[PDB]
Amino acid sequence: YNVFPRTLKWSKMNLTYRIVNYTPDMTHSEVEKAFKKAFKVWSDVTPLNFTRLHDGIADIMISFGIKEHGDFYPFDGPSGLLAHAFPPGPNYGGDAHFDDDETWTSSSKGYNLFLVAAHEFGHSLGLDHSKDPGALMFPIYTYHFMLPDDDVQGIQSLYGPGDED
Amino acid sequence: YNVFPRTLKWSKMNLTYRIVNYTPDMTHSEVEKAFKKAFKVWSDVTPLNFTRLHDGIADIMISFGIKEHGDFYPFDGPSGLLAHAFPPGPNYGGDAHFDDDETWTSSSKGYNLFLVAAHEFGHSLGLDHSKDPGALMFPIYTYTGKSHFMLPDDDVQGIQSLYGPG
Ligand SMILES: C[C@]1(CS(=O)(=O)N2CCN(c3ncc(OCc4cccc(C#N)c4)cn3)CC2)NC(=O)NC1=O
Ligand SMILES: C[C@]1(CS(=O)(=O)N2CCN(c3ncc(OCc4cccc(C#N)c4)cn3)CC2)NC(=O)NC1=O
Ligand SMILES: [Ca+2]
Ligand SMILES: [Ca+2]
Ligand SMILES: [Ca+2]
Ligand SMILES: [Ca+2]
Ligand code: NA
Ligand code: NA
Ligand SMILES: [Zn+2]
Ligand SMILES: [Zn+2]
Ligand SMILES: [Zn+2]
Ligand SMILES: [Zn+2]
Repeated sequence: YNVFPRTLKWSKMNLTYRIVNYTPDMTHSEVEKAFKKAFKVWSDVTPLNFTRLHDGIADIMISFGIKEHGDFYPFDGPSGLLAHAFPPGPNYGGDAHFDDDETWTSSSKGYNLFLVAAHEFGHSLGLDHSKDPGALMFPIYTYHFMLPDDDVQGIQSLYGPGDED
Repeated sequence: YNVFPRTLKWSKMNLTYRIVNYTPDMTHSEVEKAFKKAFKVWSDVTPLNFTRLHDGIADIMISFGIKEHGDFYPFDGPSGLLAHAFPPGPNYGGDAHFDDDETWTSSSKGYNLFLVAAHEFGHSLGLDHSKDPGALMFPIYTYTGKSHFMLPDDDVQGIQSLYGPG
């Protein structure tokens, strides 16, 4: 027999993601670079591996959308809600949605897609919010990034450290 | 930091369920009898007790639906996904949804409701799938053709590992 796991997490270390569509604000390359970097934040401190799928069903389906876009968490136009992601699980579990009424950037302007995506993928992997004000998972946006210690401690609690050197 | 915490077992032994609606395929009496029996499988070998509520909120809300039916885990028409249930917890936790594009039966012409429900309630109580090929929680539907169902030992051991014996 098997009882359900203690915590919500992926039962496998090899995870796929798919960029379903793209924002007007950045090139395909810029969007791809930002998400690859944001996944690397987490894979660097765990045994998790992330591979991009161009089509088909991936574990973490990424999309840009506005207002009602197919779930119980409609977006709200510019500012306010920037994005959201669902905890590990089947179907919409793990998926990350970005509000395309925001201006997404690879820089300090608008909202940095990398930074917001890194926070989102924290959710996709099983982290909720932190009370550590320096944490990536501290639910307030601010802008060489290094994953703060609270976030490392949190993610490793779920997946272990993987290779430590 | 915080993780998403998972209620590994119900912290109370007395649980409620509500049959929110009913399949076209069986009488109300047949459906009530199937679910009652499905709960009895688990209460027979633990201290868990199940009470039926007719109105309002219950721990385990039972409903029949098709396609997209309120949780964004849509059903898929005849065959394939037959049903699903949520692990223990508040709100959706414990609830069991049955795809009414399936033919549900008291006997063998379609999917036996009692059998699938017993599996579902295993999930509602905190059991994942077993690798024991004879287990109720082994994820392939089979039908013995026997009037009596005996909960396989693997499932007994599993459920007892959370709630203990009766
Ligand atoms: C519900 C909501 C609202 S939301 O859509 O408004 N939301 C998303 C993005 N989020 C955020 N993103 C990046 C952050 O990094 C902080 C940081 C740490 C260290 C260095 C640097 C640097 N340099 C930055 C922090 N918080 C703010 C909250 N959506 C959701 O997914 N969570 C939610 O709270
Ligand atoms: C995801 C899915 C798919 S599903 O909807 O297709 N699914 C439900 C039902 N399930 C099943 N139900 C009854 C069983 O009893 C076995 C048994 C043992 C001993 C004697 C007799 C006898 N007589 C029977 C076995 N497996 C098969 C898988 N949904 C879900 O809740 N789990 C899932 O795998
Ligand atoms: Ca997913
Ligand atoms: Ca917004
Ligand atoms: Ca419930
Ligand atoms: Ca089906
Ligand atoms: Na935009
Ligand atoms: Na039916
Ligand atoms: Zn969404
Ligand atoms: Zn967040
Ligand atoms: Zn459902
Ligand atoms: Zn199952």
